[PDB]
Amino acid sequence: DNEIAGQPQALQKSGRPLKSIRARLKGKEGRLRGNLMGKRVDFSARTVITGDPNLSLDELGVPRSIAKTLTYPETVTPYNIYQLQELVRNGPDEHPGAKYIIR
Amino acid sequence: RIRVMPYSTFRLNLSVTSPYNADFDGDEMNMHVPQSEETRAEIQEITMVPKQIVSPQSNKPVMGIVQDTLAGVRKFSLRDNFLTRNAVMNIMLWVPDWDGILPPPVILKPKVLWTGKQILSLIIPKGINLIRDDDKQSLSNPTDSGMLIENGEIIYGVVDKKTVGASQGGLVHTIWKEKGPEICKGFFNGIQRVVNYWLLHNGFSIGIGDTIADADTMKEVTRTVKEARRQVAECIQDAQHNRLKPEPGMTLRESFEAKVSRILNQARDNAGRSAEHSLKDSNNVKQMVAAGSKGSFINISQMSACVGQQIVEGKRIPFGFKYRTLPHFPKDDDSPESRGFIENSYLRGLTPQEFFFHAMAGREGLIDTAVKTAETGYIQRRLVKAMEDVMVRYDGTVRNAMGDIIQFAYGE
Amino acid sequence: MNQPERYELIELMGLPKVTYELDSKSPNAAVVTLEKEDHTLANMLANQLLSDERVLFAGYKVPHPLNHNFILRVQTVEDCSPKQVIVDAAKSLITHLEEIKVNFMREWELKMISVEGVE
Amino acid sequence: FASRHGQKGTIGMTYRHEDMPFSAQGIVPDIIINPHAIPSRMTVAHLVECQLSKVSALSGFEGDATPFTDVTVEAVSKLLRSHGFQSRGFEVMYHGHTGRKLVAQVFLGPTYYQRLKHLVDDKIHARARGPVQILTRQPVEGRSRDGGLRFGEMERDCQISHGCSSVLRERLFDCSDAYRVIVCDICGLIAIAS
Amino acid sequence: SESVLLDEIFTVTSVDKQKYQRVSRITAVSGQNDMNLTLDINSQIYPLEKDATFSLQITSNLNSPDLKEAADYIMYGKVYRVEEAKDEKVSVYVSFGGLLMAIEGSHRKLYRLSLDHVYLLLRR
Amino acid sequence: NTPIGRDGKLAKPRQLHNTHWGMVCPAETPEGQACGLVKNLSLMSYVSV
Amino acid sequence: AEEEETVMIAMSPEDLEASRQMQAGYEVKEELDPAQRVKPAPNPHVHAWTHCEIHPAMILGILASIIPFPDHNQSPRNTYQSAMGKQAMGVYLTNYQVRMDTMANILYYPQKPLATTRSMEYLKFRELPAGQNAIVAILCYSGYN
Amino acid sequence: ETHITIRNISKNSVDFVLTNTSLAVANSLRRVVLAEIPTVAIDLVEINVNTSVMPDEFLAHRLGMIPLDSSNIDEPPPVGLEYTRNCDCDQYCPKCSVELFLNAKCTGEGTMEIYARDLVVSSNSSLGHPILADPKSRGPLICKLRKEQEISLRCIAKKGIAKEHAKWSPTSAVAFEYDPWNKLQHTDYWFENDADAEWPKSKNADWEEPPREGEPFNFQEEPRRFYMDVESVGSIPPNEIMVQGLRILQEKLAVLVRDLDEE
Amino acid sequence: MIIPIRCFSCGKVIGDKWDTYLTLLQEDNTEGEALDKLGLQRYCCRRMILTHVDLIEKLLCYNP
Ligand SMILES: [Mg+2]
Ligand SMILES: [Zn+2]
Ligand SMILES: [Zn+2]
Repeated sequence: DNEIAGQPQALQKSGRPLKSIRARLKGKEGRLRGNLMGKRVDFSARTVITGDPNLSLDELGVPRSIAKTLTYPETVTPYNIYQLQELVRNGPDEHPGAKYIIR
Repeated sequence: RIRVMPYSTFRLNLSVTSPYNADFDGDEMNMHVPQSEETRAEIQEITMVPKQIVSPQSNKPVMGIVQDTLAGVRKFSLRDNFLTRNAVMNIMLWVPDWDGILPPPVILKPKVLWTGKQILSLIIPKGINLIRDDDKQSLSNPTDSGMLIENGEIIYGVVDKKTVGASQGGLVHTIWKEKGPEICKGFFNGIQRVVNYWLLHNGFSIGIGDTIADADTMKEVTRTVKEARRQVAECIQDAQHNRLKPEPGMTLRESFEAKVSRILNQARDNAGRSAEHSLKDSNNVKQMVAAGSKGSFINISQMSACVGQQIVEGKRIPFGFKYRTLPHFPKDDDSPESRGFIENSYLRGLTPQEFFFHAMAGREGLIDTAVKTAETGYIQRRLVKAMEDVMVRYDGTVRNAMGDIIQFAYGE
Repeated sequence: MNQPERYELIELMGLPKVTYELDSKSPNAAVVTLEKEDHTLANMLANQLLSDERVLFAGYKVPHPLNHNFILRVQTVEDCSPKQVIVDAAKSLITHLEEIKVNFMREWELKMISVEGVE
Repeated sequence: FASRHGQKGTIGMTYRHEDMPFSAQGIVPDIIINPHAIPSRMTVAHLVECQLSKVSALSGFEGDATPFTDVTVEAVSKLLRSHGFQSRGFEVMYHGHTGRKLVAQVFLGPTYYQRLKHLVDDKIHARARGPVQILTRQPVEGRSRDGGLRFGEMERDCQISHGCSSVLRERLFDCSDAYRVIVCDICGLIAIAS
Repeated sequence: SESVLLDEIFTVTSVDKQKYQRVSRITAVSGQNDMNLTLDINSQIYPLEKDATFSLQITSNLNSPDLKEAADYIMYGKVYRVEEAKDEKVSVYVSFGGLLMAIEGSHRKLYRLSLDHVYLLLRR
Repeated sequence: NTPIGRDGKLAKPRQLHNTHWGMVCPAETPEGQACGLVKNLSLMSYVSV
Repeated sequence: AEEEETVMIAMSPEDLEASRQMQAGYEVKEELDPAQRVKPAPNPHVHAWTHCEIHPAMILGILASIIPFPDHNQSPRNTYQSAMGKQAMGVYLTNYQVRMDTMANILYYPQKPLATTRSMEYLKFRELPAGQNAIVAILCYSGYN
Repeated sequence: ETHITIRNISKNSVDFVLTNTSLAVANSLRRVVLAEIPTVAIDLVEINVNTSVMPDEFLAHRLGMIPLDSSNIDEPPPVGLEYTRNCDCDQYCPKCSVELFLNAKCTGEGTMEIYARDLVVSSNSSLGHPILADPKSRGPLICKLRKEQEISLRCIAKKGIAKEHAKWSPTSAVAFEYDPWNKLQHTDYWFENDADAEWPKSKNADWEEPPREGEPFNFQEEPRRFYMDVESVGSIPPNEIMVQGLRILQEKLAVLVRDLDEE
Repeated sequence: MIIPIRCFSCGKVIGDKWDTYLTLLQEDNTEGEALDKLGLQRYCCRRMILTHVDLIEKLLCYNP
């Protein structure tokens, strides 16, 4: 407890509290409400929205720029092998393509 | 469901904008892609724009036809609008699931004509009934007043927000809920596709003319405003002879302030009510309103009639400095001709000694909008952080984390 | 950055310009899908195609202002064809165009003389 | 883009010259805003400006827009038909596809819009197994290269409403910190695992 | 199956023409004061003035040729709602997708009721 | 600025005061948070050396 | 600001002239004015004034004095444009080409606001516009706007 | 019969009137002329030295829009080059793209003003040569210079249609107005106090009726008689455009027939 | 910087029509109306030479 209400100081560099362990826990500006409650995450993205009158309701226009960077693993079914392969042979720079192959 | 267009923004569906309480002011929205094939299932079978068109918050719909497709419906569900055989055809290519059969024409006279209701009632499911019965309505029509559908065909009145918006017994509500999302989900695709297509070639728009009240009928506006000065004159001076009086709630100075903000507020309505009651029914902005699409009676009266008086903390423009509203006025000037209260509209429109009063009333709902932006959020988390605990157990009862039971029903 | 290629507006990416395919439902009626050419050719075979008594329907509509194409449905009903109805139309057009292409090349030089010359 | 009246706008589409309502003069709108961004946001100035800009048509007289002057709508209007147009801004308009006149009359009239900053190609963002902090081992912040996003407390409280045990678990203990450890059965603590 | 349902002459006494461009509801009154009829009809193509006289018909078919040719105005719409009030009598309200109908007379006519749409026929 | 700041933060001064007229300072502050905490000098404003 | 309290300013010379005429009884003539800013006539008491405001349009922000027809909006809209205006785009300095500077945004083709206020000659605004004049047309057309 | 009735002409525009024809065809002609009408324009610059004030990026976009002569165009091999995309040669070759030069320097100390004149084609009387809309001037303005600010540019034009970039259409606008009074009421005029009283009659209004009556209005009537008015840029003579309009509009209808009678 | 060349809405060339424009509103005592003498009947583009700022004379004087 850098400052246990006693007037210690705990100055390490330029007379500034010494980052204690209790500081990280209940910051804020740290865990608790930043590393345990609301965590960033991955496989996501965002951008400006626009209108379109021509999509079904449950439809969402996804720009290729993003589609070319997501996923979305998907195990190899015996139903896919042929279909799924075409994707790889295509490339990760061609929409109908892929990135990474897991073994 | 993604897919997949070009250009770098998220295209999404207008009728879905209400749930995201956010326009296209250059807003951002986040996308989270699932991975495992077991979540892909959750957000498909439970959470779906379709199975989410009716929140239980209110057991009422949360999405509906809004904006241009709505303004369009009115201006097209009118029985003044016939369709040339020439299309029809063209517009039949949305539905999107078309019988293939071309609808039996309503007019076999010299030209073959289709009513605007006809081909509209096409994109509504088959076998949904409605008896809207609005205010004044008679054995007669009497004049496209009300609304009423049968075997998925309308026959009565005119479509507006009253019926294709999140209304109680709303048409949107009524096919949802009979027979579930889809063709339900298609409803928004049909009307929001048919009509947009109609409107494309019908054109619609507004200019100033739509804001400038009749010259003759504007004389009578300025008459009922200056004729409410006399109604203050008989108050500014008659309550200097102690002949008010006051009561209740008090006080005496306040029960004066009252009998004025009352006369000023009501006196305005007269000027605005007359300004509209004198505007051709076919006047843009007035029809945009009748539809429901955007804006209201108080938006028209303020644009073409007057504007003030503006307020602030529940009391017309406050004094200070000294005993005066501003340095272009005497002292003890408890008159509207000064204390927040404009006589003109955003057409002439506003006068200096007025312009400011307006801006400083404006900067109140301009911070009261700065709060609801945060506070509203704070109070939200409170509840959650005390109700996460509860949930409905397989026994038919809602219980605490610890099992401590809070309800014996599912909600009584 | 995600701007579709403009040249991919005037060049069929191995896409069959025209495609003729019946429907079902409707009976004796097919649907044509011209690609990378629309909003001009289409409007004609309509406000003109509907002029042939042989016709009973005249589709025509671009599905999305991003894809540069458009469909066309024709029903008829009952004897032929309707691949023949639209061609009888197209033919009636090219020939109706020259009607004016000639009047133009005829009346041009004709009101070119009144503004002096000479020769 | 936005005018000088707080008509924050964004581009929705880019129609080529033919499609746009070429009418009848016949010019073509450079941009076209929607009529529902008027009556509710009462911003009758945006209108006025356009009726007046126009009037620096067959004049070029730089039309002053001075905050409080005698200059009125009814004034500029007279100045309008003065050049052959409609004393109110309007004009008839021909559709780009068909040639049909539009039933309604369009309020067509110049104005200047401001090219706002923060463009799109600077605001798009996409993550997917990107770098991560060293101390917490979760995803970095905006910029860099180039993740991640952010899944608020607010946000999570909403899965729970629907009821997605698995989505929830996926977007917190997998799609960010996929970490496994081995625990002793008596005193539950990190072991000497291999 | 000749199922004519109307063969009576009417006349116009009032016409609106109430802030609608096309369409206009008119009024009949014929026979023994107790007839009266009222309907919306495109006033762009087939206007009608006072003392327009000339009968109308309805039926539901279909095959005839003369009837088809005769008249200069034809419509088509279901009925949906036919109640009875004030000395038996029947009042029928037929809709033509927007444009509305109203008649007041007892059995004979009555071959109607049936809602199987109608086809209205106007000859001048 | 307007130190402060850390002494509210509900209304006062934010709100526009009749007093401002002139050296206005019209209606030109930031959207939310620091509304009316920042202000701008009118065109005629003259500050006392 | 504290000197105001003891003073009594006027708005427009016209108001002062009307008050001077009344001091001896002079027609008002309110049946000749046409659509305009209906002032508060005539003049409540107040026998003589002390100062009169130069022009009510100098009562404006530096950035808000660039907005056509300010006194005519709903107010709330006025607050905007100014804050957003700063986020405009255009030429900021005739010598940007020489100044090495991080993040700079200029305009290929800037233009004079067409309908502009007589208060920019001073804001040197016509010389380095943020604007660009665009044949705009308010139409409900398609559904993308 | 007829079909066209011209009025005035000039050197940049062609006012006339269509007769026996349908609305569709009208519009479909408006469109044609505004888009798919082959033309030359420059669509690639290589910069060597440029110490002027216009950036390279800014020059490309500007050097582009400056119109060029096209005349015949659709008539190879010479006096007309086919799209550089579907060419019998490789990459870029003078057989399907016209080379242009720009070697502007500075010999003064006052101020330079380089116009469209200073460019140099090749001498293959294509053309070719840009244009000089200005009256006895030298062409549209390109860039200004002070001291030593020579720029050296290699420009080559290709063939393209408006569709591909507004840069190509040799057509300014078009000005049609079928039914100038209000026969077919294809429009509902907004009042505001009195209809035929607020809206101005048009110069082209004095060529018809049907005022008086109360006929009442007709309906068997289709829109015929269209008052167009084509204006060109000055890139290619004032129609030209029109003439070459249908030539590649008929051939656009044909494409169709041939893809349906062969099989 | 310098006239746009080609108006924004139409195609009407305006690169040519300025070296001549400026030599009237300050050299012939004709009005803003004088441009009408340059074939500017449309709005349109004619608000092009009019609403323009000569940002190069005042930029060109930074010589390296
Ligand atoms: Mg808002
Ligand atoms: Zn080549
Ligand atoms: Zn132009």
